[PDB]
Amino acid sequence: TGTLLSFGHGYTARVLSRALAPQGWRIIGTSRNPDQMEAIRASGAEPLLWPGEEPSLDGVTHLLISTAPDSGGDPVLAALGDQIAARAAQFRWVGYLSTTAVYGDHDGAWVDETTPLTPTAARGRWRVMAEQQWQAVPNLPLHVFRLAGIYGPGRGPFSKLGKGGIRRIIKPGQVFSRIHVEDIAQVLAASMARPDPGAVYNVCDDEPVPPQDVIAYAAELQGLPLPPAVDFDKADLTPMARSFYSENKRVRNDRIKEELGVRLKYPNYRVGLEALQADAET
Repeated sequence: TGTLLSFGHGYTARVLSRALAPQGWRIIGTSRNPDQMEAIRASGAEPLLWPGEEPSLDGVTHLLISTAPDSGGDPVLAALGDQIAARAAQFRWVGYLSTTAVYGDHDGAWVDETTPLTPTAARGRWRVMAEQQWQAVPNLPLHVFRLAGIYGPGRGPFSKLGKGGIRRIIKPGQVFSRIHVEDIAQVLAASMARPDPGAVYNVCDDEPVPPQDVIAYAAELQGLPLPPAVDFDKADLTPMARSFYSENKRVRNDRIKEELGVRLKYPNYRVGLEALQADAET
């Protein structure tokens, strides 16, 4: 096993830690929110408050980064880049969690890890910045994971039902990529097991899906009426909300399967949603 330091130990990293801790791993998780120390501890990690005191890198074998970038790029590298670079050779594995927003708009065409990066908004550009900063660190066993839209226990659509104020936004041709948090955990674990310094992996399921179909299926499962639909160009969305419907692509997930040996527990939103509703595994 080893010792993993997890910056911004949140929703995703906690599922990984709950799986690793029983296997003998030592996990250290940071948060900038003092009210999250409890949740981090419960996930099997030693809680650290950061910003604050500098987290120690002594005895750390694995690094995981869940921290979102800002206009300057990656906050972890901004505060600790010098130290991490100097200790590059002591790590066996470093994972940076990125997103699929790096690809930008492809009018629904398929993209893979070799596709050029052309983000169309600030968040996507900041992600590209962050990736590039990490990839520049000499001799770091870096792995980049471009995560699709995350869902899972506590982050599902069934809480969203029954209280009105829900609408299905219809943008013609629009699909979104999704990934179940358990499958992210699988990928991270698999990559830890088969390190490949410099590798980039798309982490998404098998079925790009119109967002309105997910909402519809959740309602169907719950025996509730199909929420009303509104045309995208009539929905009066805030700039942020609108920005999510300004890029359309389909993302290949072959690399995690063929290189890492991962087999998705939830290949699509329908099997994921059925399991979530039951609070079950299947």
